[PDB]
Amino acid sequence: TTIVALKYPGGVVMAGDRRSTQGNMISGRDVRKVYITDDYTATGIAGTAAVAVEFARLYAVELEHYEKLEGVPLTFAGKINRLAIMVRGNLAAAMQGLLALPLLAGYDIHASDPQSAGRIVSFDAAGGWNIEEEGYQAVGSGSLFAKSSMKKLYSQVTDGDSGLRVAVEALYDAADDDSATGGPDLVRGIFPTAVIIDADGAVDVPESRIAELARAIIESRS
Amino acid sequence: TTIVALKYPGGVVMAGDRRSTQGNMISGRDVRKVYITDDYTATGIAGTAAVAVEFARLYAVELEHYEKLEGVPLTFAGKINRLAIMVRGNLAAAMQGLLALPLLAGYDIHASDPQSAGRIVSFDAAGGWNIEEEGYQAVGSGSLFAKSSMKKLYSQVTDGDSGLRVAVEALYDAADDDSATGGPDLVRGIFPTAVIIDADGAVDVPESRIAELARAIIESRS
Amino acid sequence: TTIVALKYPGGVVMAGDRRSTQGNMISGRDVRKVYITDDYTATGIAGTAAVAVEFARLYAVELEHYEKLEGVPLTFAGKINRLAIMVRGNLAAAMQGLLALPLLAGYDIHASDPQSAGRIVSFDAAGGWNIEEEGYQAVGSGSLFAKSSMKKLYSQVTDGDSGLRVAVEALYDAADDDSATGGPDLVRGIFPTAVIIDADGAVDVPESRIAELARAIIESRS
Amino acid sequence: SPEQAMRERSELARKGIARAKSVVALAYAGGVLFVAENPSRSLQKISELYDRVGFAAAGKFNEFDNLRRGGIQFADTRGYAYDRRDVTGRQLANVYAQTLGTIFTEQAKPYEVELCVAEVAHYGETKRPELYRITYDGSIADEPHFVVMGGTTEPIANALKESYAENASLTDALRIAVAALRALGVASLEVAVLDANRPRRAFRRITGSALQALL
Amino acid sequence: SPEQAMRERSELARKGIARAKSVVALAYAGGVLFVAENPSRSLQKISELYDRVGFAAAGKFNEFDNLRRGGIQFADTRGYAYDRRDVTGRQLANVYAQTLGTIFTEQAKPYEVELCVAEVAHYGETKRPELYRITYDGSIADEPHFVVMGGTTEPIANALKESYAENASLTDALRIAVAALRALGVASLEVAVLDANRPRRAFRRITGSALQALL
Amino acid sequence: SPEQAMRERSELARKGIARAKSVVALAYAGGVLFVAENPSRSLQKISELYDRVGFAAAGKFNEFDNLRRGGIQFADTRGYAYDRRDVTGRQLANVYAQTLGTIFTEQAKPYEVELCVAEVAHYGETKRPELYRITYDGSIADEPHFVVMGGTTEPIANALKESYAENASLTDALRIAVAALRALGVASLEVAVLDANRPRRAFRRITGSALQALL
Amino acid sequence: SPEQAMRERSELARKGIARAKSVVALAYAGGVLFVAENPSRSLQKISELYDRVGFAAAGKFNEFDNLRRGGIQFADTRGYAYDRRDVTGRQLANVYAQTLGTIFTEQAKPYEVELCVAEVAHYGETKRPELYRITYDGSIADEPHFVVMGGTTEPIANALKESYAENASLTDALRIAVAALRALGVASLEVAVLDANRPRRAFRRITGSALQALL
Amino acid sequence: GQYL
Amino acid sequence: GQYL
Amino acid sequence: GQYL
Amino acid sequence: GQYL
Repeated sequence: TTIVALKYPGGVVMAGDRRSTQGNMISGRDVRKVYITDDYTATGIAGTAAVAVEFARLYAVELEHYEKLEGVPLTFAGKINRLAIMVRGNLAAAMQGLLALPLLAGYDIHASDPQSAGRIVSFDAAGGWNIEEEGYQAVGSGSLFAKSSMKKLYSQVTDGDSGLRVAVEALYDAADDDSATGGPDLVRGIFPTAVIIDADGAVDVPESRIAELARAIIESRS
Repeated sequence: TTIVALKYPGGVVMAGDRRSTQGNMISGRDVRKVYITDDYTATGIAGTAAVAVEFARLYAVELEHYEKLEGVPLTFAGKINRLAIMVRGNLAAAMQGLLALPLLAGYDIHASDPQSAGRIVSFDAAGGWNIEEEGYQAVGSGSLFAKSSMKKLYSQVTDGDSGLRVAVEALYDAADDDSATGGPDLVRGIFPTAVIIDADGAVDVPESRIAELARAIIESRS
Repeated sequence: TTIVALKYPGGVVMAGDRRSTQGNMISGRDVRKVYITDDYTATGIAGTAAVAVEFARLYAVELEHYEKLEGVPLTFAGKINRLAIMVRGNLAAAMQGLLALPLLAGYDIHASDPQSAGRIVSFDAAGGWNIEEEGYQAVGSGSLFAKSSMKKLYSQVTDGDSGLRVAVEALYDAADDDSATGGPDLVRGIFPTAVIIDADGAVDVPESRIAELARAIIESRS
Repeated sequence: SPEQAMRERSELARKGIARAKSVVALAYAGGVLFVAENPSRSLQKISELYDRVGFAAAGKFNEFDNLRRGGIQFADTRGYAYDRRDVTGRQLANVYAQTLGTIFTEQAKPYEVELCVAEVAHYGETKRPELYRITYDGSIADEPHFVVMGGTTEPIANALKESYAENASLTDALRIAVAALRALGVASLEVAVLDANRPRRAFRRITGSALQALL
Repeated sequence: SPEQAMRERSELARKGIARAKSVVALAYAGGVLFVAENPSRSLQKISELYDRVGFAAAGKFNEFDNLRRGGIQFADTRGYAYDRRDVTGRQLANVYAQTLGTIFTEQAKPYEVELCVAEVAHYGETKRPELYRITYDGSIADEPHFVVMGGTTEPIANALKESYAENASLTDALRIAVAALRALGVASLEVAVLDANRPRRAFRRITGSALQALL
Repeated sequence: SPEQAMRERSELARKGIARAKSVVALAYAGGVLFVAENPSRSLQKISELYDRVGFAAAGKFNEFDNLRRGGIQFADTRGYAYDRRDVTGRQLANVYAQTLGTIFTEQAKPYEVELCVAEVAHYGETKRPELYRITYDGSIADEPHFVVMGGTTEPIANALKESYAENASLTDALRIAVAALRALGVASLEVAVLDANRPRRAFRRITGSALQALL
Repeated sequence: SPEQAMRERSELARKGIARAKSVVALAYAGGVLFVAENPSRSLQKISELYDRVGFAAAGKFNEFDNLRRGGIQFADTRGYAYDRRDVTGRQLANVYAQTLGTIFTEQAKPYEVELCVAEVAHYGETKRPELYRITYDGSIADEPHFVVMGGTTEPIANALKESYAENASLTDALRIAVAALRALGVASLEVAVLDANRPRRAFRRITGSALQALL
Repeated sequence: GQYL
Repeated sequence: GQYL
Repeated sequence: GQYL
Repeated sequence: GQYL
């Protein structure tokens, strides 16, 4: 598994691969690991599949619940805190092997400068969190290859689309050097999933765009 | 043990063998492992015999109980969820050896296209579930041989009957390569059991049809 | 990690580095480890990052809570006691590896002589505390190198600014001889953080001053 | 006597219901429209309950507000246990009535409240809006066109009886509802819709400048 | 005095039973037929209890509805502990009566309800339908042919007394039951059967177009 | 009768509120100003509640003091769970009202108290000061300019009505408030502000020599 | 009526307070002086509460004695949690009043007691002695010079009003206090001081031969 | 209310 | 109070 | 008493 | 009722 997230001027993008394994055995060719938890935050989760999907679901429920009770969404700080508390709560089971790590991307509507209202937040197994400020983050078995790819490719990011292409490429290199991360399957037509958040909220990138970017990368490397 | 399930245009079919062992010793020659939990779902369970029969019974009770209280069956999604929660509940005992894995076949009456309203759902020991979309699934010690058989035989599936024959054949190959799975006993006249679900509900395939299909396969291989 | 604190005539100064590691891997280049818990006390915490930030936050809350209920801050003695009780409470988790040690700097407004109202207090994992009287203290993996540096440099301390320079230098030597402590990063422009407390309260030293002192030290050693 | 006491309780409840701001809810082309006479800017008498289920009330604010919270509570837990599309306006309407009846019988003072639970169809589906009115005793009534709650309900109910038109647009239904409610000023109006066209969360408030432009 | 209070309670219960919609249940060739006068489309007075055991009631909806739920509850647990064919209409009829009596003696207000529990034979077996009527106090009566509950029971009971015929088909028993009930329109009728011919679950509602065709 | 008892309770509460020192709170350029007539040096009727939320009260000291403590309690826990900027004057104003109503209904004696919760904007932001008045029953009122609590409120409220000026400086608003309060001496005055210009904790007492110089 | 009952309770409490031995506490140069008219040698009406906080009482011995114990209890735990110099006469004076009010409202008989809590400054510091009087209802009063409790307080209070002198020595303040108390014999006198000059524990009894020599 |  |  |  |  591998989930990358990077800020671009005016927004944030978050992409994730599709494979799920048991040991050396490829068990799922089309899992979706990036959820839209709310109109301004998307959440990726690496790790145990059960714990992951459960985290995502329950967190979305809680954000929206407070929103319905108080008539206003939490600030990005409150959201960060609740996610952190959930993660800290799973620590006992994470030592027993059921570890799940979330990467949280959001667009702060209350930030001062709109061009840098993008937000990326990373968590460890012990619930501590860190607001990333070098422009990108990743999680999962391929995270190191993905980060080392984005470090070089990141000067190319200038808008929503270039940022999306850089995301897809980083995923391609993760998969290229790690076997637990699936690359674009040209045969079955299964590509990474992506979410874009900007001033207007969060939308899923439609599959065709990711397909074209992936084919461009693959032809570039041949 | 081995239980296969495959969609065909307009419905779903689910078949299971009859043997039950203790170590190398053949202890039951006529166990029934596929139940009709309700008018549109059948459930197979591999694993510890006690835990299996109990799961099936209790799940059927719960589906029908909610149906009597609310005056309408759950959606296929709710059913999937309850089964998943039961499975997650048995996890502690599954680590102690009492593992039971269910494979759930259903016919969604609310789906848009009737020709693809068939549904197959698979579970792991940790309660996570997955909606199968490559057309077939299996569970048990012979599951790998059964799946590798259906991958090749599946282009022949065009209706209810051809789908039934493919099911029986997949079982035959499971038994052919694994000793814990019983094949058709021509001497005692004991054949796999099968359930067919389509727009009109779930019915048990009468034994004679399975007998003829099995004899056709056996003569084909000689 | 390394956090030094030293009294100067008329006040106290407390500085801390910025690195945070996981094993040999540098994970945070700009963590802030010295907090202003109240108008007359700053608190540094070495050790597990989660437990550290939590300690600081909760202690600040408690000081201010009693202040709001009773209409007057605790004496420096009461503050020392509450911090000690928190530290004693984390002992079970500290044996399990989640150890966090605080170093508490304060300016006693009620002391008799203003020129020596500065206060430095150190704690062990078992909640016992000690009021330092040789003029300086440190905590963290680099603490021994920092103390052995300040022992020699401390006769130079005559005011707020010279005391600040001595603090920064002690940090520089800690980092120079230990790899878990980060030195001034001239490339990224990240310098230690510092807090100064005197008769007028606690203020954060603005970054520029620390930058100039660090550059002076670095040029002195070349 | 006990019967006399019960009659007195009913009269007291009726009086409480009578001295209150009036609310109306009516079906229109895009779903259901709530229009309440509300001067405050913080205190509200119209609320989202679930994805497609809305709620309006009239009476004593703390109590109707309390029911609001209880109703929100039940739906979320139920959805988590089974699913979002399983919670229906009918189940919620039922829960309030039973609770109200039991509560009244065992409590000291009856809730001087009148409730209206509204439901519309999901996205991409066709179904008529459903309005239920729950009264203070536990009685529940199925309304085909509109509900009027609180204050003097006769003149508003009659004006709506003459002006109502099925499949009226949002602006026409707003004019009809404000007109029959008068039987007012741009300020102190609480207006929200259950817009059947929204993908998931159907409830949507209509406030400020847009509302002024509409009116 | 206590005796006077008891008499007053009985009178109150009688009044409550009297002001209610009438329900009839009668034996016919294929099992048992429930025909109730019910205007609402959501609120029901006839219900499945177990595989072959049905239930009709008349009085206060929340209470009779509550008994409905309690009865459903007891049967499922009992079946799980022993088996489906062990739960009988008799055991259920008994439970309600005891509960009602104890509840009335210790509670504040008596349940203004009248119950009818019905049972038919299993698949491929011959046995006469059994009807039991449980009244508000706990009394239980074994009926051979038909039960009439709620409202004015005399005229309906007499009309049925003249029109009843054992082994009447489904259509004839429906005509007899609607006719004696009138002593109506296609709308607002709640009709269900305990069809003895079904393999397991005998209860089956008869609604809409099919019902219209039958009538 | 119960209604008569309720009327008596209301009268008693009114009497309790009437025989008390008067407090005023008014908006001025730098935030909100509390000026209370208070002879004691230890017992206070004005208090910080949270970073930007202040509190004044009039009535029975032990009770209003007790509410003071309850309010302090709720805010800290809420902030720790979510954050400091999430606690608002509105939420606190609401909690007191609900608590007061429930408490009065279930307790023996009603709290002879009158509350005013005040809020200003955060640092570097623009927003109008908000004043809420919560009365003994649970009623809550949104005030745009000033609140007067305890004693005879009419003359003070009218004098403020003539003298009030939006965006008055601190000294002018102090003169207006003391003048309308007289409708006094440097001693026995409790004066505090919610200074919107402070970075975090806005509440700040104005006592002694500085106050004397100002006046 | 309840109001009448409350008046009766107040009268009863007043009577209880009136029929009791008189105690006086007054400030003098070295701290505070307690002089009580006490015949018994075992039962005492003056007590140490904390390092610099003393306590005198008048009324019913078991109750005032019980408060004595409660007050001792609170201070030790508080000191252990925070520190000795954090417990002040003010906090203790406050606790008794709140407890008394709540206790009276919920109990059967009001405590026929009158309390005086005294505090002096610590060693090597300058501050005026503080006297607080807490009455049976919960009222608390700040006294600058002297407190008189129990019996007929008017003549003693007036005699002290004429004879009091700030910074009177220990012998003069003793003469003034015994003289105004007479408005007696060496026997049956309970005399103690809060000597501000002691390093830690300020309370100190003056009994026997030394007292005789002084008088 | 809600008789049934 | 606060009827609405 | 103690009105405030 | 139901005497027996």
